[PDB]
Amino acid sequence: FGEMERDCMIAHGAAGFLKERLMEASDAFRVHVCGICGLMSVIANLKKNQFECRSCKNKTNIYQLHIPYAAKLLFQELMAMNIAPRLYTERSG
Amino acid sequence: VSTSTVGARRRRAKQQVDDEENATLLRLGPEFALKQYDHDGNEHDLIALSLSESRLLIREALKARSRARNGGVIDDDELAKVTSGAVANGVVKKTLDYLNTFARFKDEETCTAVDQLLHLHPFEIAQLSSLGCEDVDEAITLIPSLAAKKEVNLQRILDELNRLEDPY
Amino acid sequence: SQFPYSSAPLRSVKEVQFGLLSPEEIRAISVVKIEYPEIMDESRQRPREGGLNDPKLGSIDRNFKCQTCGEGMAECPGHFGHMELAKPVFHIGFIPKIKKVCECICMNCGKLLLDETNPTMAQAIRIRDPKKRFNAVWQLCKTKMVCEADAPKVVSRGGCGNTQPVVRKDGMKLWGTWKKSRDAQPERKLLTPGEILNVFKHISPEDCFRLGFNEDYARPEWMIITVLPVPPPQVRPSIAMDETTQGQDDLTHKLSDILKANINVQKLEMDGSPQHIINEVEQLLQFHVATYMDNDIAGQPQALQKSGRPVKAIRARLKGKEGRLRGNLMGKRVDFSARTVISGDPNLELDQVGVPISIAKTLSYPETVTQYNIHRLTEYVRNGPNEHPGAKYVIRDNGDRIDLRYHKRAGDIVLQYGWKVERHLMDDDPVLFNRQPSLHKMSMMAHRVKVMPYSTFRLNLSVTSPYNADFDGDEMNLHVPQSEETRAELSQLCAVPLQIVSPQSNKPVMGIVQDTLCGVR
Amino acid sequence: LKHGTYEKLDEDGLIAPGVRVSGDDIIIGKTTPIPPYHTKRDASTPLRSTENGIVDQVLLTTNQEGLKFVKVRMRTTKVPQIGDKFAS
Amino acid sequence: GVIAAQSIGEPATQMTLNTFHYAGVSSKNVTLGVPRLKEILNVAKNIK
Amino acid sequence: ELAILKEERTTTPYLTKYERARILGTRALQISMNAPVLVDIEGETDPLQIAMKELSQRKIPLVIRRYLPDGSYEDWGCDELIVD
Amino acid sequence: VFSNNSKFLVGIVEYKDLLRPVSDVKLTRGSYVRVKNGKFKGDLAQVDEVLENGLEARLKLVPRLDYGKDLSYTSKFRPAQRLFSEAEARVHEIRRDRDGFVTYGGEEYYEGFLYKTFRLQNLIVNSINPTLNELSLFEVKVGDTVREFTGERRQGTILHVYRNFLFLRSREIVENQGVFVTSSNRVGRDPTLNKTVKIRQGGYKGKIGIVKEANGDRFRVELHNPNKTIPIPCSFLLIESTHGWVPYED
Amino acid sequence: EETVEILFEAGAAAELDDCRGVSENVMLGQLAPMGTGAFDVMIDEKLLTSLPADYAPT
Amino acid sequence: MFFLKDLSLILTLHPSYFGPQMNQYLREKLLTDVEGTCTGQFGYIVTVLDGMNIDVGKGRIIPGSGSAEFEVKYRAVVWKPFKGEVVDAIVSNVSPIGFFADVGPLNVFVSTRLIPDNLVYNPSNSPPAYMSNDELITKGSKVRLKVVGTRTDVNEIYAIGSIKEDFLGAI
RNA sequence: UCUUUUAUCGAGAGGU
Ligand SMILES: [Mg+2]
Ligand SMILES: [Zn+2]
Ligand SMILES: [Zn+2]
Ligand SMILES: [Zn+2]
Repeated sequence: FGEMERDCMIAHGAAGFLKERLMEASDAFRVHVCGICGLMSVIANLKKNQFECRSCKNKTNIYQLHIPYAAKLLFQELMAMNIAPRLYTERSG
Repeated sequence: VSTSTVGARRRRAKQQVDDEENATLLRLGPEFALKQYDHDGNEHDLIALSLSESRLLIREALKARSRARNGGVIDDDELAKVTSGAVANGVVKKTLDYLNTFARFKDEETCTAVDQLLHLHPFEIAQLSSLGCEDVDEAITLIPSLAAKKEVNLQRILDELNRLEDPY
Repeated sequence: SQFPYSSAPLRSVKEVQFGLLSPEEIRAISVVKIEYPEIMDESRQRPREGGLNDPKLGSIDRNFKCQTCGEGMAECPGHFGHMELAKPVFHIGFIPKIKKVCECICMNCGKLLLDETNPTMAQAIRIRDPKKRFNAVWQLCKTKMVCEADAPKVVSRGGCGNTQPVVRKDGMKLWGTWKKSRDAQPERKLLTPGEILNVFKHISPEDCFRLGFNEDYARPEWMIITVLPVPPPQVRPSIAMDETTQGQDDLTHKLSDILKANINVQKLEMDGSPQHIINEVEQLLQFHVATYMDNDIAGQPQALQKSGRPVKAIRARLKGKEGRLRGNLMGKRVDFSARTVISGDPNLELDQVGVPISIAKTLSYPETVTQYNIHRLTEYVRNGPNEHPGAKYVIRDNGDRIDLRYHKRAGDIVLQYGWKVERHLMDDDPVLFNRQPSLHKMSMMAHRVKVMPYSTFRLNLSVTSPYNADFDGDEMNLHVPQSEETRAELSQLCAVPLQIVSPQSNKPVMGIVQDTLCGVR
Repeated sequence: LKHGTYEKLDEDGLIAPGVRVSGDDIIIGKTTPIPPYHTKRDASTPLRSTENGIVDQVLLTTNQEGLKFVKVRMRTTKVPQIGDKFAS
Repeated sequence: GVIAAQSIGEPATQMTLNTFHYAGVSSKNVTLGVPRLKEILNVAKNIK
Repeated sequence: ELAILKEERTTTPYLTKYERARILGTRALQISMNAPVLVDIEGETDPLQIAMKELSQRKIPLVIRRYLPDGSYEDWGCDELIVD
Repeated sequence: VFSNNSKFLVGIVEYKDLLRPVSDVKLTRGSYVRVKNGKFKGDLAQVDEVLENGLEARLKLVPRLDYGKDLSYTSKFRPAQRLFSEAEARVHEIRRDRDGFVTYGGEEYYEGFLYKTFRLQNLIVNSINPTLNELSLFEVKVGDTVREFTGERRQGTILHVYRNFLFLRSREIVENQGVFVTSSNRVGRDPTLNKTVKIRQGGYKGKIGIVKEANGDRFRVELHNPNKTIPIPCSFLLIESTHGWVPYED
Repeated sequence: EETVEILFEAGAAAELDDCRGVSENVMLGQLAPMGTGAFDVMIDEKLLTSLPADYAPT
Repeated sequence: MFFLKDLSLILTLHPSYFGPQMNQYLREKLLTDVEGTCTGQFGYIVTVLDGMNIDVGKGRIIPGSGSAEFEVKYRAVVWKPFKGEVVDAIVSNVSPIGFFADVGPLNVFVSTRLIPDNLVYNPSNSPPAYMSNDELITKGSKVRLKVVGTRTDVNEIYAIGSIKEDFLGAI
């Protein structure tokens, strides 16, 4: 699904079809992130229902996200080169 | 899960160390501070509740809830039944008996009297309305926050809170 | 709905924040230490508590639940490690910036040379965006030849009154030259990373602002490497070769070599030290840390593999047409696709297509069981996955999947409200239809399906003008929708009749071609 | 083990000519011994997943070193239809 | 924007890549077709 | 806070094609998972056909919230946008 | 020699250090070493004794044996480690030499351990790291690990369980203390598949096939004649058996 | 074009990126604000006061 | 400490329950959830002020799911402990390791080491109590204590106090 | 009642 077909489905305007073609019908993934530090380094456990972000001692302010796996791999390598991307869920001007 | 009104307080370059709770030094954490905000963002003060206004206002809201659920048609435990679930049944039950057997006042009229008396920090404002004291040393030993204020007039506050205090 | 249930409120990304990493941060987020170069335990399977496979890391086996988090191999995102160092080293991607900063400031007491008493400086303090700010600053502080121990009655800014050397670059090393005082002899020593660390660890915060950085995200002494992260083996997979042989992805061998060089750098400066044996091995460690993030370092030969091929440094997984940002995010690979050869047919209507029987019985469509269609889905579930018209998988609500192939006795199925049915592709579904390479926005159009035998697609010939297509052996592609929203968007936006007039030139595109034209004349 | 039927092999592991083979029919069963019951691992060689042919000729001889060495030759017939290409 | 970039990017892929014409005259030089468009979208500070 | 009242609304009163598309899609997605349908259901069973049949007679209960460029917005009812 | 004009000058003050002749020289009886060669490569061993000359050391090793099971070794194909069992050797395949000492296949085993000589250069004496495995080798709530919530004894093991308190035991302080219970924080599928078939009804009558899949009532026969597998009812098939083509009574 | 050096220039400069273009919101898998996506669909209530009272949310 | 906290809860409503009585079911689930729970950020939320007039507003139909998002804005009479807070209590249980004292919504444990040496646990007395001269602490006695410890189990909090000081004892 | 495996790097020959 080349970049040019992406440009065409932008030319038509079907944003939902694109959000589909680049998610469900390929590689969806889920990541639990913190809200103070802003990194994908949350230690989570589900059938016990408990979370922990040891970099800030935070067991309350955590949010889950739906991203492709390739973005997870990308950001893990960028962190592996000491360049940190931080993701926040609310604007602040 | 259930939030409130306060956000922001964002992390900076430092970590503040005056963050622990101490009710003897007026440290109530970042939740019951001095200046709060309502459901719209307007600047509000803190509303601390002492015993008398506590019981009276609980009776008010829960009686308007009883008559309200009755379409428009009095006791502690029966009024705690208007709620839902069992947590408010037990907890609100022992809360109504608790705040019931210590009522320094049982009327909204003398509640208006002391409401004229009190109005000063809202916590210690509701604490002057809270603990019934004898002399001044009790008022400063129970509340060590009235030290560095230099504004007494507390003896007649005790003579009015005690002179008006209805008998139990 | 693929995912197990959690309890964290669902949101979305709004603002992305970039910034350098600090060492103590890496010491905090990491959950294990790296020490031992050998990969295996001691030939007894598993790993070596301390090696580059410690099961605290990434667990990619059928049964080993990730000991750190506890999940399987489908929920663990991996966990970072951290390797120590016995010496700080440069970062190959920042050298010219460290050069400029080692020019702008003092070389002792650590203070910004020019001050706001200079009108050019006094107006250079003000700019908003940092890059043009530091352009305006470095435009000036490249010529201040003394850390004035005074201000321009004597006022002392706090400077040390020392002269200033000149810094230059060769390969991966910075040279410092002191032209002493008309001209007395220069001395060109080597600014080792430890010195520059000690110097940058003194800059006041307001100069960390004036230099264009930020006190809580870009701190200059963070640019010089001290501790090192170790990515989880979800990033470094190990292939299985002839089933009984397995090599290691490059980053494993490279991290192992860096650790070898670390254990080498320890010993020499702990006892017998012939001086010219210390700086050489340390320079080798700098070389490893350099070729861990860049292979085409202009200036020095590429670090080869064991078999003599250049190593895939991290810098190359990303850039390029076949890396990450061109190859797995802008244009990834999709499902529910179809590729086959075209063929002409003059007995269709303008927006139809002819799907073979096999492509129809392979592709599918999820449908919701309601009250208006339960009968048709009873017939479809009865007709099985090997006869048209029939259905395939049946999906219940929690996440299970009944497969009507292996499920011998399927006559006992009763359909509850809310389930889904992956039926076949049938008549009148709107499918997207595409040819490479697409140029103007008319090369992707949604047609209506029509099932036909044989092995080729079908087109009405009047749609051979936007596709630039002809039946002399070409191929095209069919994409299938899934949910209802996207079907609505296809039928209401990407149809054929709504594309007859082109916005390129205010004139149509589809007309009469070939025999129909000659014989209508 | 792999999935396709193993019932078309004779006893030494080589399918005989004259047998019809279709989708993923195993034609050469070969085993690799496990490095030290249930002590061997399969290393077969299946027919391609998109072919339907009659086995034609099987060859069995030795290699260079001194071990066995097998080849198989399948064949099939093809007929023109809607889609095949032609040229003058 | 995309519709404009395409509606200009499409008549380009079918235009002379050397054009010639006035080719039999050395006193008259002119750049047309591709090379000219490339010398336009680049703002080349030296034309032909 | 940033909303515009029901007298100062200055955006065009015509249902554009993108809006129509998302209305039909979402309403169909609701009609599918057993939701009350607000017309006389007769000889069509496809949810998209039912949604268009509703949009023809104007019974769809939804609210368009057009975000203006700088941060404000406007709220239009789907039963006063003049369907072309 | 590298042709580049790379020679460098040494300072006079650096000369003697260039000629320093030399204290690892370690290895003591009773200590552990790691073997560097053979099937025991990587294994921990105790130094039992050294040769008079001073070259090879006798090591006490957990054996890796098969008791001659497949006789008529390499490191890659070595056996698991397990103490020598002389009765197993007696049963399966042995010379008694002393109390608890047997020579088995020309190696000596004393109280279950191999004693074998190795060159000192074939053992590692420095920086050995014992493994997890080597460390292993060389009233309901009562017993569970609880971690104080508002006390001062971290964790501890619940020794007693009352109604208002719980006698917990510390790990570092090793002292039994009572704490509130709530205060403590608990921390084939058918017989005709693949069998040859003849079809007796339908458009495929007289054609050979094989039952590829017979889930139920509707079978899938792989026709021999064209490369296609068809759906056919099981009533339409004859199966081959001991005597001729039998119907579905086989 | 020129990726890693731009990511360094932004990494050591604390450039806050803010999510408004199409490329960003697509390469994270979200609804890109374009055509279909420039508004929202709030569930109604005034016209819910038109349903028969029986369909109610119990 | 008791307060009047302004809380807003996000109720994500399902499309099927879009009946003619939305706001009613909204208040139903709201007051099924919030009323009584413990939050380490705001303790035990007791009772909401004014429950039948809460402006729930309108809901953003979450793009891609079909559900609704409601931002309920209410006001309650919450409680929250703090370290060093002097509060009253009514005990509920006595034990050789300390006594339990209900401070309204919760129960506070007081260990023996935080009890003056004069108060001696008397199992023989019926009912059992902590006894001394001119002093008596039995089940149901008014106790004046000081909150010196708070633990957050996310679900519920657990406080500890003492009465080995001045003006803390039996009143 | 499911499920069910296709290395890797590189080179070349091709089709629109
Ligand atoms: Mg062609
Ligand atoms: Zn954090
Ligand atoms: Zn993990
Ligand atoms: Zn200086």
